[PDB]
Amino acid sequence: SQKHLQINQRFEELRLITQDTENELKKLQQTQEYFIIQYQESLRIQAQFAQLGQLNPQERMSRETALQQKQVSLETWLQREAQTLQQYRVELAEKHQKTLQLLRKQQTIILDDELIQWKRRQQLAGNGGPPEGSLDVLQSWCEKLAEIIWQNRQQIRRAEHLCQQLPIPGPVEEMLAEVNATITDIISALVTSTFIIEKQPPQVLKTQTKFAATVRLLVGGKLNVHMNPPQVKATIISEQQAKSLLKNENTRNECSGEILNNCCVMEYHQATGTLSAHFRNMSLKRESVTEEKFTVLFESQFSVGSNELVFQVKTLSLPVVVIVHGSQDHNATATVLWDNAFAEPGRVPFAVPDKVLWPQLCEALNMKFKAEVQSNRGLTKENLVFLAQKLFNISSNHLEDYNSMSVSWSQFNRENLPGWNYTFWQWFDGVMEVLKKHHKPHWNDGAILGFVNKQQAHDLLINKPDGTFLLRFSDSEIGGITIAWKFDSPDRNLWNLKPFTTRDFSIRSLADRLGDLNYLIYVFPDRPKDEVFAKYYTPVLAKA
Amino acid sequence: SQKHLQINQRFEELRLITQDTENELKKLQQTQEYFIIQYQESLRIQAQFAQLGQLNPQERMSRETALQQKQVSLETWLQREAQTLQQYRVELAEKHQKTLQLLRKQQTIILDDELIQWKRRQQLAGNGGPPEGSLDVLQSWCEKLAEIIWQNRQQIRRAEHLCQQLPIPGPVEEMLAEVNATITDIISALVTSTFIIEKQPPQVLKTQTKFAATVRLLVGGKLNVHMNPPQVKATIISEQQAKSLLKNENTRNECSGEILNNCCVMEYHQATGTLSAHFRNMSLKRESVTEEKFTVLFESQFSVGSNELVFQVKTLSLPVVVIVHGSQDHNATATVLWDNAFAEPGRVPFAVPDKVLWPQLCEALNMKFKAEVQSNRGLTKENLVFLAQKLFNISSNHLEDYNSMSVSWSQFNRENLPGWNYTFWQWFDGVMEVLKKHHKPHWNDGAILGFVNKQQAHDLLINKPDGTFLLRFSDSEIGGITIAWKFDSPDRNLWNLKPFTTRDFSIRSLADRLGDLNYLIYVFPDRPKDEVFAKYYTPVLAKA
Repeated sequence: SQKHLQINQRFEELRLITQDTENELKKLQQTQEYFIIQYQESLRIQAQFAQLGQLNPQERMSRETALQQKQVSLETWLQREAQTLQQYRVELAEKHQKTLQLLRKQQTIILDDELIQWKRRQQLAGNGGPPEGSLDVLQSWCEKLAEIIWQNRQQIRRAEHLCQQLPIPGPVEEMLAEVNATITDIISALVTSTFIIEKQPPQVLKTQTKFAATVRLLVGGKLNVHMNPPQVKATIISEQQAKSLLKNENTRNECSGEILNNCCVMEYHQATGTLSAHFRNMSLKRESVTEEKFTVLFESQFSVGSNELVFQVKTLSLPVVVIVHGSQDHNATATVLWDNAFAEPGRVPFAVPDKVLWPQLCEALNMKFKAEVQSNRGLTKENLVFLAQKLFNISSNHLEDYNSMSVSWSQFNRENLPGWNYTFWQWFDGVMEVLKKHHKPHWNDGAILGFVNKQQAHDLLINKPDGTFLLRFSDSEIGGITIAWKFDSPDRNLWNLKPFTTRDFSIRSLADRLGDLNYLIYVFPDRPKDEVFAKYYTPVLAKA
Repeated sequence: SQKHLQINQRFEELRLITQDTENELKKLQQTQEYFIIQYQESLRIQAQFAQLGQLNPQERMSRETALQQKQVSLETWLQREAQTLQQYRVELAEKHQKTLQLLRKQQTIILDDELIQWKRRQQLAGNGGPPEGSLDVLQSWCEKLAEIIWQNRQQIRRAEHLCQQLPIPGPVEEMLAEVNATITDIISALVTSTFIIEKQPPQVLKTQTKFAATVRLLVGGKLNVHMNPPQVKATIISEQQAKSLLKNENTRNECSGEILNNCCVMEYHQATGTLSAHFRNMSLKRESVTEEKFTVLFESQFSVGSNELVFQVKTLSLPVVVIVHGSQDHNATATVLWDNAFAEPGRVPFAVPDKVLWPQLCEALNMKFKAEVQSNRGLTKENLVFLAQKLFNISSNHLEDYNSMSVSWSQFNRENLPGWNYTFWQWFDGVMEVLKKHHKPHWNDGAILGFVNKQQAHDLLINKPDGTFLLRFSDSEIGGITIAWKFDSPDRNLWNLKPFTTRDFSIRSLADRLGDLNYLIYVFPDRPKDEVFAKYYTPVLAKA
């Protein structure tokens, strides 16, 4: 790693720049401490004038002398060191000005690039993108950040203590107040933005279903919150409300969503430093219902340090679709897909696009596809087209054509496809559903060609040996696969039988179904049937 | 170490007893969490009765059935587990009852024996007793204590959270409130009694003199105070007032002593865990003055943990004698001596004895003597007697006689000794003073016999060779040594010359003074002069 082993320096600079500011602070405080006993040694040999009243002749005239002379030297040191004391003080305040600037840099890079990114990594994991990865790498980052910021805090707080104990009419009250002004901005940043959802709630949940979330606070380790673990409170909130929550005009109470059976205590795992909070059993109650976005809000409150600073952290869950149904996991699961894929960075809670360029839908589709069917046999160059053709209802036969096209939400899952009484997503969903339902092996196995129309089925087979067939996703019927084969006295309606859905496949399996049919001789490319299915045929204590 | 490597177990028991109470706590909270979703599964299949209103014929009569049956079983589990939940709850409360009892034991041993003892070790160090030793061994103790008490704190605080979230009319509110009642008593103990003076202020100080103290808080390491270091405020207070401060009837403000130039911020040394506070430059202002005890009070305030508990620690300095003088370090230094030696454990601030049995004054005298003259040539059996005879003004010639005698303060430093116009302490003081002033080497060296009266001088020498002499502490004169020798035409007033004090020994040294006199031939026991002083004669670029 390069860009990471860059912040490991930006840190150890911060370490040493921080490690010398209290090296100044300390001696600059020896200064004060000494200067103060001089201020006083002065006052001492001064009220010594008011006490020369016990006065011999020559000698207590002539010690007015040694006294006045010891002042002339003192008041000189005292005046001379006053400006030493003011200067050093300024030096050190603009030294903080400096360490902070670099710290605001690190903070920014950590929080706005690193975390934002691990966050989207998660978001895309929603549509079965690659796993976020362990938070551990960022925590180290953040506690390292919290450690070095919180020092510099107690550092200028000692500086206060000094200046507020020996006033020095100067530019210092400002610099101090300005420097103390930015260090509080840098903490609220740190604290709030590090209160994050580790394990995200189920994106499509149904009323009364046990689900979980794990929220953690990365800084909780260092600046000391573990000391008495705060309660984090879950509360389900509408999209409309998440908008109101952000531009802080609430009535911090309402929650277009209503109660859910869990709201738990945080818990520190010593020797990981992870201040987790696992909600391992929550529950729900209370232009469509299927397009209704809700978000689970996680709020917690607590004080940092011995006490002074006290915060209320808030964090919104990725969006969620609540379904009181039989099941339309399917329609919701789209509005979720589209949200996870296309969310703009910092969109005001649930601002999704309305249209999207085909090749971006493509990588969403593909990602969810592979994740769902659990193969890395993705939607190949051709596959993407079969789709583009289906979705767009146009002939254009090679992909790069669509690069500039645009799909509305409504052309994805509002408008039903030309032939049919289902949407594009409906179709594509039913594909992933039957596939991951019965035919998972058969996919990376290669057995089900799938993304082909009656015509392509017709061409790819006509000149092939007798019994050559393929498996094709039936637009024919609501989520199935038709078997098209070819035997020689065929037709322009050449041999293909009517679709099998999940029903058929439960009552009896495809591999078996294929194995009973004699005309079906080998699976498209050339390879014989037994070969590609005999693994999956069902036996008994049976015969020849 | 045996009695110490006993608490290292009593600790690791506490560790494991504590380490399993949250093992119960945790599962006893899985229980609750589950039981709660059952309470709810019950309510679920209950409002299912109010919703059978969509009711076919036979089948929604005959599902009133499966419903009532699913309750009969639920309500049974629910009743049955409620008592499981109540019982475990009690088990764990009386399990804390248990860990705390053992912890109150450890605490007690640590604080009241160990610390009290290291404390007296220090107090006696006042009279030059052996050094306290490093606090480090006790801190480990105390943070180990603070660590294991503070867990058990967050532990029952989780128990609250549970019972205060699922009420259970029972014996538990008590046990919890009783158990929580003792754990707060055990902390105030811990916090307050571990705020201690590491380096004690100078026991006899004069107005406007730079002095220092170091106060530390042993728990500051673990339970988290370092997080923003508190200010500790020094304030000089009378004996009279220390009495009022204890039986809390102050007007927390007054201080029969008045200001002193210092009041500083605490400071954590990471990787020692020591939360020190060094006052490395304070300063004083404002039936005798020489018997006036004052104490330096150190007070500090702060909150432990995230915040909840907040304390004000107080700690009193060993007593102090303020002198606005030329110098009577001497009289003060006695009233300090007698205070450090004889202080009863837990005396209401400055309750000193009035009389004391000789042999205990003896070990005080001896201790200070060796410390002061910096030799481990102590007051020998005989020496102690020479004194006892001097102090008591009686003939009794061997020590064990005095074992039962008693010396009043007034017979120590009020009544002047029979012959003289000085007290007993005055004498003994001036002995240590000239000794550590000029003759430190000569003491362990053996050169000055010292604790002998004119008569003993007379006997020990009469039959010795011509020029045999000794050095004898002159009651003769205010803080000196007379040289008694013997030459053969002598007298019953046999050869001894008048005392030399500090004056004489400055203007010219004893060794030199002895080396000029020819009649002085060898130093008592037998050994020749040059032998025992030629080390210490003064040269020049001189001759034969």
